[PDB]
Amino acid sequence: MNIFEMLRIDEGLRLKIYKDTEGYYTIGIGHLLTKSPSLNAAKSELDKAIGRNCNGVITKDEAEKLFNQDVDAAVRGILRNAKLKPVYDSLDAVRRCAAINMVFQMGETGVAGFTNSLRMLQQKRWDEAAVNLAKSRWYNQTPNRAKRVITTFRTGTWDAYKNL
Repeated sequence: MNIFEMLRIDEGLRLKIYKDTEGYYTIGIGHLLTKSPSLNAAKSELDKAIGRNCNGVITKDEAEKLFNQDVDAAVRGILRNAKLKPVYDSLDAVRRCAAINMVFQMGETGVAGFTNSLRMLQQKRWDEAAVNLAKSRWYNQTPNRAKRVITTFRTGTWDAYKNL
């Protein structure tokens, strides 16, 4: 397992515009297009992102390219953020994937707000971090995915993704 396989499991792959768990227009492997309720706005963002007139549909190669861009952006968001970078740098490789997953789902600013969880992660207090991470809208709204990401932080293993 690696971060691409992990997020591919958590986000799926859809080649036509869909709504994500929050009702926002999305495509591919969890690529958010817009929070606007307008499908036309989402189609415009799609064409801008892909560089052609897509009419709401993309290829698997195009989805994978967006996904590469989005993972890269999540990692860069972590490295540029003064709250996130030291915690990330402190982690092992498996737990770094859990961090990237959170930033991919909720964005850099959102994750940087998890102040107490971040401290517990930096201190390697894994069970405490796991309990704190679950005290969140994130966990309550997407509990199966949050449970997988939290188990990954708790254990430093891929056990939550191995059954799938």
